[PDB]
Amino acid sequence: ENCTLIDALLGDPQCDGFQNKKWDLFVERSKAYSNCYPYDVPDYASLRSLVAS
Amino acid sequence: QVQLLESGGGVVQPGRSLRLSCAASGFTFSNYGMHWVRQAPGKGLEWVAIISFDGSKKYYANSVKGRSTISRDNSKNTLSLQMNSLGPEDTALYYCAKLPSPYYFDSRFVWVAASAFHFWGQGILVTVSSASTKGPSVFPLAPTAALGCLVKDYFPEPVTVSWNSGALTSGVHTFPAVLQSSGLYSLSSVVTVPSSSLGTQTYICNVNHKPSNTKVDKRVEPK
Amino acid sequence: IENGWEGMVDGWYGFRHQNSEGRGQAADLKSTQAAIDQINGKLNRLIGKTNEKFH
Amino acid sequence: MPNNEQFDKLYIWGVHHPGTDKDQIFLYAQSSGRITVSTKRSQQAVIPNIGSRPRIRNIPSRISIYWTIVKPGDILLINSTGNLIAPRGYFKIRSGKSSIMRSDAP
Amino acid sequence: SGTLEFNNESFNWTGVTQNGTSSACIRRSNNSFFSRLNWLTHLNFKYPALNVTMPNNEQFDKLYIWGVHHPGTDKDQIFLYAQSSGRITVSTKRSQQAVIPNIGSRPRIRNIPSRISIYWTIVKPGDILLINSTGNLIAPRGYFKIRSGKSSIMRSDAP
Ligand SMILES: *[C@@H]1O[C@H](CO)[C@@H](O[C@@H]2O[C@H](CO)[C@@H](O[C@@H]3O[C@H](CO)[C@@H](O)[C@H](O)[C@@H]3O)[C@H](O)[C@H]2NC(C)=O)[C@H](O)[C@H]1NC(C)=O
Ligand SMILES: *[C@@H]1O[C@H](CO)[C@@H](O[C@@H]2O[C@H](CO)[C@@H](O[C@@H]3O[C@H](CO)[C@@H](O)[C@H](O)[C@@H]3O)[C@H](O)[C@H]2NC(C)=O)[C@H](O)[C@H]1NC(C)=O
Ligand SMILES: *[C@@H]1O[C@H](CO)[C@@H](O[C@@H]2O[C@H](CO)[C@@H](O[C@@H]3O[C@H](CO)[C@@H](O)[C@H](O)[C@@H]3O)[C@H](O)[C@H]2NC(C)=O)[C@H](O)[C@H]1NC(C)=O
Ligand SMILES: *[C@@H]1O[C@H](CO)[C@@H](O[C@@H]2O[C@H](CO)[C@@H](O[C@@H]3O[C@H](CO)[C@@H](O)[C@H](O)[C@@H]3O)[C@H](O)[C@H]2NC(C)=O)[C@H](O)[C@H]1NC(C)=O
Ligand SMILES: *[C@@H]1O[C@H](CO)[C@@H](O[C@@H]2O[C@H](CO)[C@@H](O[C@@H]3O[C@H](CO)[C@@H](O)[C@H](O)[C@@H]3O)[C@H](O)[C@H]2NC(C)=O)[C@H](O)[C@H]1NC(C)=O
Ligand SMILES: *[C@@H]1O[C@H](CO)[C@@H](O[C@@H]2O[C@H](CO)[C@@H](O)[C@H](O)[C@H]2NC(C)=O)[C@H](O)[C@H]1NC(C)=O
Repeated sequence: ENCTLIDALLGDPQCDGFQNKKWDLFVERSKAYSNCYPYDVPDYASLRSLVAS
Repeated sequence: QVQLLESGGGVVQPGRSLRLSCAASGFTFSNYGMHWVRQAPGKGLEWVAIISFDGSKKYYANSVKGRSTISRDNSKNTLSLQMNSLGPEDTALYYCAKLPSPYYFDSRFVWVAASAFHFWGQGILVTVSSASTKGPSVFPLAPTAALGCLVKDYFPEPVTVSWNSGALTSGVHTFPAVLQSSGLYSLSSVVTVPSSSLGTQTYICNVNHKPSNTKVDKRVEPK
Repeated sequence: IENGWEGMVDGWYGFRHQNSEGRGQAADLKSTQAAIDQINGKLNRLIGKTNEKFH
Repeated sequence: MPNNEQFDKLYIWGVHHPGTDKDQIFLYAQSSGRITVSTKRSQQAVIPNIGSRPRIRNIPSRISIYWTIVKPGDILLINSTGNLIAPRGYFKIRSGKSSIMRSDAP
Repeated sequence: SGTLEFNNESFNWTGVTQNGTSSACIRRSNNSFFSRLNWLTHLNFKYPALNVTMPNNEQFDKLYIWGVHHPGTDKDQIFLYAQSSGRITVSTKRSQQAVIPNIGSRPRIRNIPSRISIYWTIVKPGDILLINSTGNLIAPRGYFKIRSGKSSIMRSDAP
């Protein structure tokens, strides 16, 4: 809902309902954000794509 | 998908008349022409009759020509078949089915399509004989391991066998029907379970004969 | 032909005749059946044949 | 940390770039860190680059996040001297047919 | 993008020597430097730590072009910045990049044994560019408008 796949991965405190969850399609909402400690990911898209697959 | 209910099965004494009625829903009955086909127990597929989407064209099998009749009602979504002067060569399963056929038996709207609507119903069993419908008799037989239940003495064929309220689906062997010089039927249902399951767990078989109001259960074990 | 026949609704190809005992119209069957089978095969090839692509 | 299972493991870790220098001292009692995550077939060294960042949620510092895939029979090794955001465990990573899609559709 | 539309912006380079020049970048018979870059060198043998913030309050993305000076020798570095080694950190709410000057002799080009490594950084509307350094910084002068155009480039000797 409010969580990009990366925030669910790291475990942003609002993104806890996703712990240990599986999926076939992840629907990333445009309203999502991050309400935790800032960070950036070298090769964001690569990590996102491999975690998705 | 499509859901139909079939009515009119049973036992009709020789020379008498049957009455079958297939009523379906979930599709547009008004468009499709229907077929009646029959299958003699054992093997064989014999076509019976065909009716268009309005009733204009009705055609019959040479084997039943002049002694059978087909009909349909579109307001009730019902297809029906009548046949008189029945003999032992007519006892069979009767399928109501939409078969591929010449186009004019179907509506103008459904001549061209990519799906080619099709369906068969379950069989409607009709048997001809002196109607002495009686209740079955069930005896459990028992001593790698193998145990079963044998049910004899029943004329109407639709017999079902379950095991312990229907849980065992493995190794279940249901045997084909057997006809003798008499008119009764016999049928056994067995299962092979290896020899380390006597005190581990013991089983009970169940025999359901619908057209006699029969539910007979019985435990299986050695003497 | 100069045009088509609109009154024909039990077929696609037909004969029209005018003899001393009246005029009449009747559609040919097997030609229409052979023309419907080919279009149905075309559709069956086209429709419903879609392959999966996941990621 | 070894890997004695029959599947690949995905380890997620990171490095903390703090906004100031006494922040670094306060947190790690030393000047600068140097993180080295290695395996029989791989290695990566990351250096924390101390410096003020535009404040986000009143935080002038950052975290750079990295991932490392450990094959069966491999052995993950972590060497550091500060500024390390350690992992807690591992993710199962499968040869699935799942994917992702960005959409506001209900 | 399809445009070189440039707009200077007044950064607070307080305490350093701006407008460095060189004998290999000759403009109008006098030594000069890249017209869009500002070579920051030491002032009074002291290079104070630079922490300069430039906002973005317009309605378009801005493209900032900057760089880092890798000098050929070490006393070159001292002569220019009065300190051993620099460390450049250009950051924004959504991005960051740290660059380290790697001192060392290079093959002489136009009698220059040193180099400049050039980087770019895109600042979104409402973002805030932040520059932090301690030397070897080739600062930007302003920003480029960057558009969603249909322009392109082609290498050709055709007249
Ligand atoms: C996903 O994010 C949205 C937006 O951040 C969440 O919507 C939020 O819903 C809560 C209800 O639990 C709203 O709370 C408000 O509380 C005040 C009192 O403090 C009250 O006056 C309001 O009527 C309302 O109940 C909150 O306003 C709203 N967020 C925003 C920014 O408006 C949503 O719940 C999140 N979904 C999940 C599953 O976390
Ligand atoms: C380098 O310069 C930047 C910007 O010039 C400095 O960041 C700014 O630091 C001030 C002081 O903490 C921040 O002000 C604070 O604002 C919040 C807003 O809610 C308020 O609660 C505080 O009371 C205080 O006024 C300012 O927000 C912040 N700006 C940004 C964009 O981060 C930075 O600290 C400087 N670095 C060093 C090492 O001095
Ligand atoms: C990688 O991991 C190794 C494993 O500990 C680190 O080696 C250790 O490094 C520390 C300081 O960096 C050494 O402590 C110092 O040792 C000297 C030896 O004379 C002593 O005089 C000092 O007072 C201090 O105790 C430690 O001995 C050393 N251990 C080994 C086995 O070499 C190493 O620093 C790590 N490097 C990185 C980049 O993480
Ligand atoms: C490391 O070695 C390289 C090459 O061995 C050194 O570069 C060379 O330095 C000499 C001395 O300045 C250059 O000679 C000059 O050539 C020009 C040519 O016009 C002339 O005007 C000068 O009077 C002088 O003779 C030479 O060109 C240059 N070669 C290259 C390829 O850069 C380098 O200086 C050494 N590094 C250190 C730290 O010693
Ligand atoms: C990033 O920008 C900040 C902003 O100025 C730099 O922090 C400043 O760093 C200098 C030296 O690097 C500090 O000066 C020294 O401070 C100590 C404090 O005890 C003093 O004893 C020394 O004599 C000297 O004056 C300065 O205080 C410090 N300012 C703040 C607010 O922390 C930082 O170095 C920059 N880093 C990079 C990589 O550019
Ligand atoms: C560094 O050079 C720039 C240009 O090369 C100078 O910019 C000028 O600044 C004055 C204001 O003081 C403006 O009126 C001029 O229009 C600017 N010129 C250009 C070409 O933009 C700047 O003053 C120089 N600074 C120092 C310290 O030498």
